[PDB]
Amino acid sequence: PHKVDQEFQAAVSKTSWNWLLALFGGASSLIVVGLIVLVCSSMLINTR
Amino acid sequence: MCMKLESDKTFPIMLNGQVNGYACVVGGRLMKPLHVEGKIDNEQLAAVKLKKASMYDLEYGDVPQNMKSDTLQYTSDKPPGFYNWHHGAVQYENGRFTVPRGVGGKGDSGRPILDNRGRVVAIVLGGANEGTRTALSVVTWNQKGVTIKDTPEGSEPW
Repeated sequence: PHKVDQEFQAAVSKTSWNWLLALFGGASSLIVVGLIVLVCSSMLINTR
Repeated sequence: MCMKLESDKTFPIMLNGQVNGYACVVGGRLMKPLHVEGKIDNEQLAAVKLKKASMYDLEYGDVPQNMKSDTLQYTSDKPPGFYNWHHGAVQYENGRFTVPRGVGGKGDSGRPILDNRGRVVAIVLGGANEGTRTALSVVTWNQKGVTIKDTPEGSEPW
């Protein structure tokens, strides 16, 4: 029998964490860009 | 004066039973307010697709053939006061457009304020009765020439 038990934080390989976190960080970066341009639009409508 | 000047250019907006606003032909642009609901008249300037603004409370488009008659130049060159109007004369004292009491009701939420030389200066949207004399929320052009809004406190659309 196996001496240890699988864990979700461990059984996922480091390069696969890198790929999944890369896609998730890309999605979060585009969300951050959207909030940034929304803040810029708020600045413009305060300027007018 | 201005009543004949803006004629055949200030096209009224129907509430399906009466007129609830006016539409302007400014620079090839069919400018009408968004709070003024209903159907615009004619067919040459009614079948076009308009794009909402929602920050200036207008809607704009283009005319297909009427550019020869779509002649209402907008101008931000504006000395302070003594400007003509559909109904009377408007005053721009203290940087604010001002009108005497009473005049201005439903059906009059979209007509231009002209210049002394027949140039569109302002497009009225609403008003408030307070202070020394009543004031108008209106879309105009600033010194730099970008579209700007000037609105009093409690300026509901008449």
